[PDB]
Amino acid sequence: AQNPNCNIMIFHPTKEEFNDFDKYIAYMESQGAHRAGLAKIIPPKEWKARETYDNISEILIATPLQQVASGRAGVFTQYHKKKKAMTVGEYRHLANSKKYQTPPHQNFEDLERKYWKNRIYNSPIYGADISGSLFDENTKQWNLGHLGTIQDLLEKECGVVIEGVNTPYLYFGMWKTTFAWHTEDMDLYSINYLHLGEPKTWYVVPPEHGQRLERLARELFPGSSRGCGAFLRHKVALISPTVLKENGIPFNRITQEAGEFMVTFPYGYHAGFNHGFNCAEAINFATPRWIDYGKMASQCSCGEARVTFSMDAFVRILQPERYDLWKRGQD
Ligand SMILES: O=C(O)CNC(=O)C(=O)O
Ligand SMILES: [Mg+2]
Ligand code: NI
Ligand SMILES: [Zn+2]
Repeated sequence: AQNPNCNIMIFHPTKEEFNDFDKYIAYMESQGAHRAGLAKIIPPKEWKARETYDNISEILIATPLQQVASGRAGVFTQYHKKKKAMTVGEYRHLANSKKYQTPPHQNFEDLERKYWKNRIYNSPIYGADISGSLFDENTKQWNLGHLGTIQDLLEKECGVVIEGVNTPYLYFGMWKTTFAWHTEDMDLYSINYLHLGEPKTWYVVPPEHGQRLERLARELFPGSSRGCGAFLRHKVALISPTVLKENGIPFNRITQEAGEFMVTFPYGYHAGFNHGFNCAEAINFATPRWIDYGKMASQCSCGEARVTFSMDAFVRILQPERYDLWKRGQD
């Protein structure tokens, strides 16, 4: 078995190997990359996502989210308070302000220490989940707006045509902006490109050990667990690496820098934080190997998780027994 310790693997494809996206995901899996739940892909030196980022300031962040924490430094939840709209140029200025800017630090490990010590005492503002793309239309390789759709994959594998669409999302971050522990909708893959700015630190649990994280989460968030049998679908719970290590949960960590892709694999729980002002683009995708994960994915039906239009078909076709209850939670 390849990669039996479930380490995060880093790949350096050549420009020739960068042509065929599906083929390269399958290659990475042949080497055991999925066992980690996360892989890094460094693009060939010839590649670029677009020519410059000099003209992005007028993008609108319609609903910036202030991420307010509750709990203790290593075990906390966050809620999202909606703020008034602002442009990316306005948000960048805010991120660089004395109130929100990255503190002085020695290296990524010192900054990680500072994040876990101090995150809860601040409420950073995240420009998350903005439909759109920063890839140039002429970028033909690993263009996250030109991927094969999940609806087409399900139709190719299973023979059933379904409604729905699959488009990318932009994320504008600042110091301490946080992504809570989660897997993707329907335990899909994700791919995330860090277009510009400061790094993003990731934590990930191997897919084979995801249920260990779920059991710890039920223990640490006992009210939430009584409320919902899949409450990590709410995307609000944080657990620090120190707490994971104290509880014997297998995990890994890595820092993504601008110009790098990350892929999350089906049922790979992940969480993390931004180091400072940045912009990422991400989208879900599927492969044939996903189908079995999609069939087994947990679902939130309590009403909290509320998701896209396109998840309806995935539940309806892959999980017909669960459909009626899940749809009630959507309505
Ligand atoms: O970058 C973020 O805030 C969160 N991204 C992801 O969870 C992802 O790409 O799957
Ligand atoms: Mg602009
Ligand atoms: Ni994710
Ligand atoms: Zn729920």
